[PDB]
Amino acid sequence: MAKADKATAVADIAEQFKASTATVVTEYRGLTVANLAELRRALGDSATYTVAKNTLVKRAASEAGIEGLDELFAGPTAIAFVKGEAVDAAKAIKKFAKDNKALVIKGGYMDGKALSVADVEKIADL
Amino acid sequence: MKVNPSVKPICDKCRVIRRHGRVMVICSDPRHKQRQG
Amino acid sequence: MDVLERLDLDTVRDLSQRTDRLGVVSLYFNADPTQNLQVQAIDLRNRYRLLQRRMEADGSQRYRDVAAALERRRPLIETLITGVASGRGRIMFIGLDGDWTVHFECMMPVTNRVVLDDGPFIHPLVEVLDEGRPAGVVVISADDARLLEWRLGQLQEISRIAQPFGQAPQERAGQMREQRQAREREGMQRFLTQVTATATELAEERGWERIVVSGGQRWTEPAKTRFGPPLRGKVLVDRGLGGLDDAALTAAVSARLHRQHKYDEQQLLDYLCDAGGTGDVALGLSEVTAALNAGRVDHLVYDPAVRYVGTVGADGSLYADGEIAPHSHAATKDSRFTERLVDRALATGARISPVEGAADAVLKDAAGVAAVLRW
Amino acid sequence: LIKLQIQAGQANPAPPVGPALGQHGVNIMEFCKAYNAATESQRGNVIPVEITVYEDRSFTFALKTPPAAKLLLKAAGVQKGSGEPHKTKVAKVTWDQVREIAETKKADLNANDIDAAAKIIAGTARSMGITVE
Amino acid sequence: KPHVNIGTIGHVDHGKTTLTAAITKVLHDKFPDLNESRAFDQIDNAPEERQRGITINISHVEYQTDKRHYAHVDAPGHADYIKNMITGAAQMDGAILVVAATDGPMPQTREHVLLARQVGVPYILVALNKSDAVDDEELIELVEMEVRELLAAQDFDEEAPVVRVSALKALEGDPKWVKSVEELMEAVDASIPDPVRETDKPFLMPVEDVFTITGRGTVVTGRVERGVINVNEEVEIVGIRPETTKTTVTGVEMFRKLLDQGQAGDNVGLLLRGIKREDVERGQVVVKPGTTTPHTEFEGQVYILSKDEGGRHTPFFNNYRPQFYFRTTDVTGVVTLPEGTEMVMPGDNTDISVKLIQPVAMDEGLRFAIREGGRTVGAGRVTKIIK
RNA sequence: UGCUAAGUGGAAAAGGAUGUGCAGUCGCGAAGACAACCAGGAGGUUGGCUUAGAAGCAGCCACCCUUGAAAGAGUGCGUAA
Ligand SMILES: Nc1nc2c(ncn2[C@@H]2O[C@H](COP(=O)(O)OP(=O)(O)O)[C@@H](O)[C@H]2O)c(=O)[nH]1
Repeated sequence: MAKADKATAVADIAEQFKASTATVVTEYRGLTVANLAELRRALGDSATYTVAKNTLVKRAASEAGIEGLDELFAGPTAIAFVKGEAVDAAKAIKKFAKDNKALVIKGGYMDGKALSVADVEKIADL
Repeated sequence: MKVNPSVKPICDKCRVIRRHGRVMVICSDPRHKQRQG
Repeated sequence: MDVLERLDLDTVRDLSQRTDRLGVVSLYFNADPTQNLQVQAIDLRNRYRLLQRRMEADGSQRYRDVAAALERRRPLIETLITGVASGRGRIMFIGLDGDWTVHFECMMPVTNRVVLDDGPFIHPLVEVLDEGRPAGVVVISADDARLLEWRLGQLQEISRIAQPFGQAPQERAGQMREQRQAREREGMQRFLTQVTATATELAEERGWERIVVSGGQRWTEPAKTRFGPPLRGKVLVDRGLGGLDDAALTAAVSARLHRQHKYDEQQLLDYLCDAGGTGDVALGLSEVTAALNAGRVDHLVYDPAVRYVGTVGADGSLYADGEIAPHSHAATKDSRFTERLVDRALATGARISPVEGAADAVLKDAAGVAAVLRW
Repeated sequence: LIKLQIQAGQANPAPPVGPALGQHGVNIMEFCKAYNAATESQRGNVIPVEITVYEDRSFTFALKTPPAAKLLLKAAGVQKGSGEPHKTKVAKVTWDQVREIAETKKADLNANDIDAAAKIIAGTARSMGITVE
Repeated sequence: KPHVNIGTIGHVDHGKTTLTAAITKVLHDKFPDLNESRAFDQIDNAPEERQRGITINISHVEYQTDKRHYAHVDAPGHADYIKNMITGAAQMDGAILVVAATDGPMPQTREHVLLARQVGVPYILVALNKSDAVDDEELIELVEMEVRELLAAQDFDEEAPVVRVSALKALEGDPKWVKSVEELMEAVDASIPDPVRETDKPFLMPVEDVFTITGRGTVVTGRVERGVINVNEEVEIVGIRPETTKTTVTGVEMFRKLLDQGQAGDNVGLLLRGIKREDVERGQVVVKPGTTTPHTEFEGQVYILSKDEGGRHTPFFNNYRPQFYFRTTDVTGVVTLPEGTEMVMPGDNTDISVKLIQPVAMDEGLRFAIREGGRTVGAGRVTKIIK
């Protein structure tokens, strides 16, 4: 991944926010690749799960009105873009996070405003 | 200990150092230990 | 049709693959002049006629036609008695459908044998190959050197070298006995170096196992000490091979190599005795056959004198008498089990060492059969 | 944990399967009965199994799907694949046959789609020098 | 003080080591002059033995009560108990079953009971552990009933002196349970009947050599095992030959010196009358008449060595034909496995039925080895003389 | 004004080497480069052939695809496999 590839990757993350209704940010340190396949298959009908460099997201995060979510890109970071509704993906991740305990939620972004972890939990119960 | 005019890193863990005016190779594998002479 | 030469285990293995629709008859003839030739010939004919009777006694269609084939190939018996060469041991494999009669003659003695199976009987031939491994002979003199090869009791000349560092000073420049002796010793030293180099090259080329060096009462130990570390441990020393004609030379070399072979076999038996009890050697027929079935035998030792018997399974497996695997069944009984053991060991790539007398003293409890497990 | 491939219903013989199963202390004739019962209708298809051995000599197993390499070999009828692929090609296989093999392996592949699944099987055929048409 | 062997059996993680520690501490506190305590680590760190190649881990501890010296055996793992009880260089006379009250018996306890019935240890008694951690009377009642039935079904002492003890609290120093540990001591002294002495048992000698000298005649020699001999005492030569011979001693040599009687352990020199070397050979036994009989078939429980210990590397099946080694000689014998079994992997213990080809003397509990190719591949005991 | 640390100066070759000084090209990097620490490092599959066995790792031929942040038909050690 040279300079040219960094310019290609930063373009993809730019459009991810624009085409997504909302996003949920998490961390994944300790999840085996087989354990990740459980989450993506669970979320496949509803959301998409990706990871990206913490700094490189911020440059791509400047192309969208998400300027209030800079502090959450520290440490390992995995962000999920929800394309359909909100509760369906939130329930799946909340159920997944309870069991493995190696998946941790850092925040979210719905209705054009930054959201906390305790608020995202209630969205599943809505 | 191998004492030869030519010393070299047999494996990928050997390191070539310089002690007391001698060229030496030190590894975790005792067979690879060798000094120049 | 095929009077084969240069016999080795590869040729024997390939020859065992040959098969016939009715059967193949193997003949081993003892043509040793010391024992009366007429007695051995009559015994061979007797065994042939007994085979004819045993095949006739069945009376079935297949048995009847194969018996007719038996009496069709009668004259070939005489073709064995008047062999092509003057070998002391003759072997012929005859197919009952085709005309193929594989013929072989050597100087290693054999015993009379007439067998009929679905393929050639290579077991006594493996024993013959065991007792006749190649060796080199180097006879060095102050005038010349002579290099020969010994194989299967036959001594082939290879080369003859003359002293290249030898000349007559002719008293031209203040010659004395001391100076002439010094010159001669240096020349002879260089000659030993050259001859040892040539013999080492021949050994690495032709795969010699041992060397018999004969230099005399003065130049026999330097020649032995010239040979390098890969070879100096396999050099025999005899001080009187010069001045012997070919008969005496062959007799002496064969006796020396036989003594060394017996010594090596005894050391092998001692190794097998010592290693047992650590679990690294499979002793006894049952355990040896199980190891061969699993393909674990790295070295098979058996006594050719013992008459092994056993059972063959429905998938080609081998079992000791009585003990049959639970899943397996339809266990045929094989009475000439030794050939089956040797065939399986060859098929798995192991080494065959038929020790002549293993079941008398050391491996008596194991009945003379043992194997060295690969793991 | 023992992973090995066994014939469809010929697990009874020991020397291929016995010693590998005996290192962990599992008694053979109990397994060869349970395995043979479970996999009997699938005669002619070699089928692997994952054997799990517990601390007290008790074992449980989970079955699998016949290898992709073996399914292509019989879909073309050739006994053994090429020893020099990309040079000498033993047989050819239509793209329809590939999507059939990818279908029976669907429970054990990565691809979510049948399109990407067929490419996985197509790559295996390249390994034994079998043309995909 | 007749020294007597005992040992601990019971499922792992039931305080066997802890109960041994408690016994050692209490016997030392009662008699600090006589008994010395053994540290817990020495109990839980069993040194390794390789006698006859078989690998074992055992802890040996000894102590003298007021009645008789006692020997105590404890091992870490179940495999050690199985191997030691089967091969059995020294066989215990009574064992204590450390069944903790927390969960009662588990399969390991059942198999210890089975092996104890098999090798032939006569007496068993129970000692429920962790009585402190269990408060309910119903739990200990049900455990006692279960163990009582387990013992009685296996044809053991139906009235074993069951005792309730907490080993951990007693070892810690609690006086509430040192009383329980010493009542184990006194129950063991009352229980565990004293063994019969070797010299008390009838005469028995395995023949070893048939040395023949001038002026005396054939001199059958062999270390006397059980009993004592006397001149002019009629004896029987019974063994491998088909027919038993009846004879009488005419003197007993020892160290070139004649005697009148020979007791056990003496390298005797029996000198029979009307006996030539052709009538006795190594393997036969000289017995007090009628006491022992020859046999050709039997049933035993054996333990097959593993490859590491130097045994076989492959299992055996029906009609396996090894050498069976009793006393001083070995005879071939065909083996038949029980129903529901057709192969015996190395390192496994199993019951087998043996049919020999030459008669030989035996009785229940006799120790025999299995030899193949000239090396030991198993060991075991005799359990039933079929015929 | 600089260089040498070898008493080189005040003997010697093929060749071996993180000694040191000067000059000149190029890669990577505040989009985080190099070193180190935490976590992934997968599935088809034990790729095909050969071999008693050959499962990334005697040997020969190819070296694809998928989920993906990435993960080589595999860089070493190891096992008979
Ligand atoms: N609650 C309770 N626990 C005990 C008692 N005695 C021993 N234990 C515990 O149970 C464990 C039993 O281990 P143990 O069976 O002695 O080991 P082994 O004899 O070497 O197999 C020990 O770690 C003790 O801590 C007891 O009387 N009560």
